[PDB]
Amino acid sequence: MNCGPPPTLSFAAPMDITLTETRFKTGTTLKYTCLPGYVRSHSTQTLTCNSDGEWVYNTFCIYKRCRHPGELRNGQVEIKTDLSFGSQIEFSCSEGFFLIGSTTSRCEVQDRGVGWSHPLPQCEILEHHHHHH
Repeated sequence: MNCGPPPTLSFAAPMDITLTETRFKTGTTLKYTCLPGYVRSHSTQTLTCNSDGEWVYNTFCIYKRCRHPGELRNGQVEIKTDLSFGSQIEFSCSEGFFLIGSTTSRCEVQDRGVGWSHPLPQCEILEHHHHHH
């Protein structure tokens, strides 16, 4: 008695287990990894044949990024992690300006859909200038 060929997990992806097999019986256990974008949810990552007719398991890794704060006028938001919950993103005010507001920005989550705390800061010109006599 097998659980049937392992389905497709949109909330993960194969990591090993030579797919040269067809059955795995109960008690068996796969690997599976979590694509780039999942956050606070790490607690497991295995598919075991249960006594239901398929593979049971937890929702390890949960995809929930934060909407891009947008373009930093007179600046360059330090983005890279696609804004995955549980991250900090700095900023950078161009030459004739400096950073003010919060050089850091943490990715938070509220209810269900992630909830930014603060976006772009404030880029204001310095107190020194030589473009005019």
